[PDB]
Amino acid sequence: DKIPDFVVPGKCASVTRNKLWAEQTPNRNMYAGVWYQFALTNNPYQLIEKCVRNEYSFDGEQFVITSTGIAYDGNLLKRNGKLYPNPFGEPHLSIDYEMSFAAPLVILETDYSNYACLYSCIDYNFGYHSDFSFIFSRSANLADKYVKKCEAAFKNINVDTTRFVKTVQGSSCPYDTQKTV
Amino acid sequence: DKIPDFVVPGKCASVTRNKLWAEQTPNRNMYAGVWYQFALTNNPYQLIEKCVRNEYSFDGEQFVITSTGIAYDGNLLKRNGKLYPNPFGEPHLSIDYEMSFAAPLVILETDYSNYACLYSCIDYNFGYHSDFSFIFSRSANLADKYVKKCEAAFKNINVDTTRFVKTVQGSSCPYDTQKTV
Ligand code: NA
Ligand code: NA
Ligand code: NA
Repeated sequence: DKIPDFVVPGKCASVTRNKLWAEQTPNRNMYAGVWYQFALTNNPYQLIEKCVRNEYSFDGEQFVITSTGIAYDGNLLKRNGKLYPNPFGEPHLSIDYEMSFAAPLVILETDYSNYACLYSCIDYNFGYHSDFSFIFSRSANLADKYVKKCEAAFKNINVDTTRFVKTVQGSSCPYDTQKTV
Repeated sequence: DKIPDFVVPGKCASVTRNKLWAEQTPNRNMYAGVWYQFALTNNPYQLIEKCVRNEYSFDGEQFVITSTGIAYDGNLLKRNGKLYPNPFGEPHLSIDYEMSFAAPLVILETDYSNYACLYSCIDYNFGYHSDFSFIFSRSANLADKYVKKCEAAFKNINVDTTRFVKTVQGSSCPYDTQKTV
């Protein structure tokens, strides 16, 4: 196997989900709003290549999401998504998008006002797993102080942080147009 | 570049899904039952290797599912699942399991009493798709005339049917203990 670097030996790491869920739930509300995708690990499901801007609305229990940016063809693209508690009572969320599936999503760490470090992990039946990570920011850019928080977080459950690829963001993005869909 | 049989170049074939909710929809409502996995194509997610027995019960708009059988480690395993309409209102279903994800799913064909042919496909952004196919029976056995039905249905959407592997079923299975969970 020369590929891919999102399939990884062993089973999905233990991340102390109950603890995160206990800490994050009373603040769930401050997770609402706009998050920009600062960086992610290799992801075969992402259709929005650049200017990735995620609009989160909260209904008191689940989130609805509008994701926008420029697709791989250079065109504007909008994808609807949802973020809600596991439908089986596990201490984590499901993130679900159209023309896609639903995956576990854990927030390893967030301050709500600057950054969030996201983790999705799926176990196979042959003793491997594949995971998918994200660094979210409230700005088109993220301070080194915060990038360093997610780095430690991802090192802490042995996600290889060299796997992160920076997302195009900043003044060249049509955020203003993205807002209107 | 050793490539799994279930990762295939190209996009997910188009099934007219709207046509499948017309055909493959029963005269009268089926509220409860059990199917046995007769055969499937290679699947890295399926944790139950042998004796796969799928009991469903209907509530509201989702089938509650209990999957049991023998795991790859030789031990009995039970898995809880849910089946509901795609939440973004795509003309297909989500099949969702505890400790895994929710995948899209279509019933390619069935007669409600003998067999059912099921299909799940998803598109990747790097020019591949993964699909996963199932033949179900209401008993361990299945007449070859129904197997031929599923084969044609799968061949008709360009699934190499030489990918199917028969699942161990029969009196060697501890169905009874499986029933107790
Ligand atoms: Na990845
Ligand atoms: Na923001
Ligand atoms: Na009902």
